Amino acid sequence: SWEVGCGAPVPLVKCDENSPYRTITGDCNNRRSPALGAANRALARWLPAEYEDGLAVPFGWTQRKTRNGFRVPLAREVSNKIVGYLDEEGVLDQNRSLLFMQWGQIVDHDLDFAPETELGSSEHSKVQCEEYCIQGDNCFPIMFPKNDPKLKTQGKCMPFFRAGFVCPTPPYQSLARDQINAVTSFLDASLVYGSEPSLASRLRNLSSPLGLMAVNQEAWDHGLAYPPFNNVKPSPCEFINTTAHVPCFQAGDSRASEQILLATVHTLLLREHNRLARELKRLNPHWDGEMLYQEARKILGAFIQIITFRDYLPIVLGSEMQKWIPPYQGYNNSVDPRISNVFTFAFRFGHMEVPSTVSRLDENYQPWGPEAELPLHTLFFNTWRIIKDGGIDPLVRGLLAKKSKLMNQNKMVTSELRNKLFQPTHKIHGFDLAAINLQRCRDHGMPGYNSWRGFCGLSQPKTLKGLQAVLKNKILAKKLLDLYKTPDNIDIWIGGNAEPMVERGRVGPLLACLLGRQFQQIRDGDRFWWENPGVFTEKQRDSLQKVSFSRLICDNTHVTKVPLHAFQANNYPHDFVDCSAVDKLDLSPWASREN
Ligand code: HEM
Ligand SMILES: *[C@@H]1O[C@H](CO)[C@@H](O[C@@H]2O[C@H](CO)[C@@H](O)[C@H](O)[C@H]2NC(C)=O)[C@H](O)[C@H]1NC(C)=O
Ligand SMILES: *[C@@H]1O[C@H](CO)[C@@H](O)[C@H](O)[C@H]1NC(C)=O
Ligand SMILES: *[C@@H]1O[C@H](CO)[C@@H](O)[C@H](O)[C@H]1NC(C)=O
Ligand SMILES: *[C@@H]1O[C@H](CO)[C@@H](O)[C@H](O)[C@H]1NC(C)=O
Ligand SMILES: O=N[O-]
Ligand SMILES: [Ca+2]
Ligand code: NA
Ligand code: NA
Repeated sequence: SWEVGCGAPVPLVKCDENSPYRTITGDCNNRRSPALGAANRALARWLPAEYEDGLAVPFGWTQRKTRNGFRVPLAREVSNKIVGYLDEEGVLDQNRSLLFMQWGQIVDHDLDFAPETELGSSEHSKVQCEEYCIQGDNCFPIMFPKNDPKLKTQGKCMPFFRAGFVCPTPPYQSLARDQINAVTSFLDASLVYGSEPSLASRLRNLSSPLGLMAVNQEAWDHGLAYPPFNNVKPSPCEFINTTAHVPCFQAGDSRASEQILLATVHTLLLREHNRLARELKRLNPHWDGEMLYQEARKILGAFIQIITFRDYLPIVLGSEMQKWIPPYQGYNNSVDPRISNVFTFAFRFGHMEVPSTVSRLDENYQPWGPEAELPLHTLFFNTWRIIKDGGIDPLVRGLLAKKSKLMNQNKMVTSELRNKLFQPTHKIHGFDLAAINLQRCRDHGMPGYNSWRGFCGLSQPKTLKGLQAVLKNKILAKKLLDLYKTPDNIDIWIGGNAEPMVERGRVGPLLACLLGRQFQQIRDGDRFWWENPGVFTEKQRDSLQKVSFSRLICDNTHVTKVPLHAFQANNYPHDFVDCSAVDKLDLSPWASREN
């Protein structure tokens, strides 16, 4: 590094070296370096940051500053020319359920968050950014190109605030700026429990010694729990329907209500903790609240790791799974567990897997009611459609029986995200997630497409003809090179996602390498990885081996018809069985005769 020891929140970290449980922060996982993978630290840099000043200024900031002798294109122009499409017909993934998309977003939220600069206080600064489109300090607005329809309806820009960074802010260091990871790098259910002590405590039911998570007191789903409401104002979930007045959920991760299927899977996970905490209390009436909370927590962390490494990563990485994530050979304390800055963009492949609609299905997997299918844009920050329109069950059936979107070089990101995104504090369904992704690549100082190709041992196309061959597409390579005059300048998010998918996978060679390395490291560099000797007993592991998403549904909803392989495209009733035919988590090996 340029100057080490610039980590302000490094201290106040006590390591009980015999504790059988993870910290909330992720401190004390690595014994020799105890901050490694802990929250509220710098994202790791796999390659030096690239900024137009070599330190923090993002490419695209200064009109008269080139990248490699060319102007970088406007993020929104890249979005309009390359990313957008009109026809949703034929865009669905014939072999991935909608759950495939949704598990991706859940795993992402466990691993990484780079919060926008902390400028919540009411200020003319928001006005200078949103109203006047003035680029300065944290405001780095997404300017509309000529002939952008949004010019006619929304003004000259979309507001965009720079990501927060480590080390004091105005006293910025002379090392290049590093954005923060606000959650734990470990795959540890931090999205359920939180990554900070305050929130972890607020989420818990301390009113009784049962090791329960707090549940909603104002609303229930046929006797099953909802998460508590976030009772701080203003609330974006209230803002999208001021008649319903249904706030956002409060969970371990601040983004839990961003869309209704994310809030859905959070509700399943919360329910599973309290189900585990109740069953643990029955098997061990002696155990106190703290031990019931910790033991349920450790079980839920192991469930998330198994679904992710056994069911999810193999059908993302396809042929490349074995090359980057070979069979576990145990905990390696030399491995860096930190999430990389580049991974936070590589894992944004899910955005091209989001389809244009969400469905509510009844017990026969037929349309639930007469508004059963809803445009996705109406479901950002939407809790009221869960609380007041049928609970979780209909949305869970949609997750099983509907398909993910397939990424397509011609049809990359649905207009529901590309033109109609709602951002809290922006009060309009008018934002562009693709343009935001590209602006954020530049904000975070990302090296370009060919730097990452090099990193991954892959060819670095220099010509139109070279880029055609790597993308296997003539027209997409021409459109990219018309905006970015050299492949060296292509932003990693659009470059990575433009590559044709590997055999049996859903990402191309570059993303398979960036994702594969990151997931290898979070497994190998985790002292509390479930399969690491000593973390669980052998008998605990033979039990954990039989977890499944279908089982999580069976145990936490009144859905009684599930598929055996919940990530593949499943149709009702042919691919569906009764819950009785799905393996159970045998909790008999957590029976502690402790006398
Ligand atoms: C309807 C579904 C989804 C919505 C509405 C959504 C929305 C967003 C938004 C608004 C951001 C922040 C953009 C920024 O300011 O830079 C974001 C970031 C991100 N999204 Fe998505 N997304 C969705 C699905 C997914 C999926 C399916 C995945 C993965 C499979 C994913 C992975 C990510 C990641 C990794 C980030 C960066 C998180 C970080 O800060 O470290 N998203 N998403
Ligand atoms: C705001 O949410 C309300 C409250 O759920 C929605 O209305 C319910 O929805 C329809 C009427 O449009 C009926 O099926 C229910 O009987 C309504 N209940 C109440 C209290 O009115 C309303 O549609 C939502 N509005 C918007 C603009 O999203
Ligand atoms: C906490 O647990 C008690 C006893 O089980 C229950 O009655 C109460 O509603 C719970 N509180 C919250 C906020 O979840
Ligand atoms: C542990 O990780 C280091 C880091 O590069 C690696 O070189 C080494 O071979 C690994 N050893 C074991 C036994 O896992
Ligand atoms: C569908 O995907 C699964 C993995 O989820 C795979 O084993 C199966 O062969 C695929 N089926 C088809 C028809 O492509
Ligand atoms: O999940 N996005 O805020
Ligand atoms: Ca985590
Ligand atoms: Na809090
Ligand atoms: Na969000």
